Amino acid sequence: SVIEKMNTQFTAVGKEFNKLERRMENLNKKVDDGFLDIWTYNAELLVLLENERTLD
Amino acid sequence: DYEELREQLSSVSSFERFEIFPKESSWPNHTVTGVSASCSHNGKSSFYRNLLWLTGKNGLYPNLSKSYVNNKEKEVLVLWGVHHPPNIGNQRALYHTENAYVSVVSSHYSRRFTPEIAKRPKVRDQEGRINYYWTLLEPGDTIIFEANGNLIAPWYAFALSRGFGSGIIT
Amino acid sequence: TPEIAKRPKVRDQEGRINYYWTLLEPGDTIIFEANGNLIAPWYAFALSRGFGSGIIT
Amino acid sequence: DYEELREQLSSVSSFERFEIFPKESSWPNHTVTGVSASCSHNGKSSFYRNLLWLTGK
Ligand SMILES: *[C@@H]1O[C@H](CO)[C@@H](O)[C@H](O)[C@H]1NC(C)=O
Ligand SMILES: *[C@@H]1O[C@H](CO)[C@@H](O)[C@H](O)[C@H]1NC(C)=O
Ligand SMILES: *[C@@H]1O[C@H](CO)[C@@H](O)[C@H](O)[C@H]1NC(C)=O
Ligand SMILES: *[C@@H]1O[C@H](CO)[C@@H](O)[C@H](O)[C@H]1NC(C)=O
Repeated sequence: SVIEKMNTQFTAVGKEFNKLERRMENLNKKVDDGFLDIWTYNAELLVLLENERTLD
Repeated sequence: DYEELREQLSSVSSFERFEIFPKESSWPNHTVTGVSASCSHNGKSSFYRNLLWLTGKNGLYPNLSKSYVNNKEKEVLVLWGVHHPPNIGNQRALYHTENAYVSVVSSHYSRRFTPEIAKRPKVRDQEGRINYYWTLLEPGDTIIFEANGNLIAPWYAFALSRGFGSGIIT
Repeated sequence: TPEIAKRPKVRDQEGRINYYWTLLEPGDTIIFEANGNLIAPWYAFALSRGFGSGIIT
Repeated sequence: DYEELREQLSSVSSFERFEIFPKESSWPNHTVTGVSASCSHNGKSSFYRNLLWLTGK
């Protein structure tokens, strides 16, 4: 289940931004940091809860 | 790119205002005048503190050509304006020409502007407008700044010291 | 249009060339005209699309 | 739109380079010259492989 739940990352590799696209860069960065913190949170939380549940 | 500038200034922790072209000695053949009525100070007609609205002197507005070399370790924010008169007669009045343009170049960009004269709805008692433009000049970079009229030249351009956690709130 | 200006010298040049591009759809035609300052295409290319690919440094 | 082009090329798995207007026969009244000093090849002044800097003839 844990393995099946992840969606293989056939997604954007990365993007470059111009000098006058700082808000777009920051939006992209916010999106990446947001998703990264959410998935780090979910990945670690899933593992911590599943590990506690597994040991229980 | 006002919204972009607000974002660039959001990470500035401090800056150094510099005189870039501050005096009659920087501008011996141009003067600072033009419409001041709507940017008054304590009831007196006036102009922006960090910008020099240049008009011709003694009937002339010589091709303007100035440059600034960023011989500092910091990035320099340079603001400029371009004047867009309400009428052709108001451009001629400042000794700017019909074929006026502003050309700003640095090692990483070039932008050319022309006036767009038009009657506008009157805002703050003005039928014309001034557009404002800007760039961040990297250390060691140079801006070559030219005009054939309608130029509002920089003054108190500034060095940016960057940091984080800062920003703009209302 | 050209924007002639003195630039800071970069790689020994005081001028510049801007680069522009388009993706032409099958059956589409590009009409290409100039009165000077044109750097014409050569080795334009057909694109075969796929996924999972991208650019990394 | 360099950043946009980098994105368009990110999904290209392959391509076919075509001569579009490759020769003097495509350009009988234009030639390829102009400043080549800064795009040298092994010390010789030159021009981009996929672009023809045309000047008058
Ligand atoms: C002002 O104009 C005179 C006469 O054309 C010229 O010699 C002088 O260099 C100009 N000043 C500056 C700073 O360019
Ligand atoms: C400053 O704001 C006041 C708001 O009451 C306005 O009346 C005045 O004209 C403004 N002055 C300038 C120079 O913007
Ligand atoms: C080259 O110029 C001649 C003379 O104007 C003209 O007849 C000929 O068609 C031109 N070549 C091409 C490919 O247009
Ligand atoms: C290629 O890169 C080298 C880096 O040392 C540089 O000296 C040379 O001028 C470059 N040549 C071209 C055609 O860009």
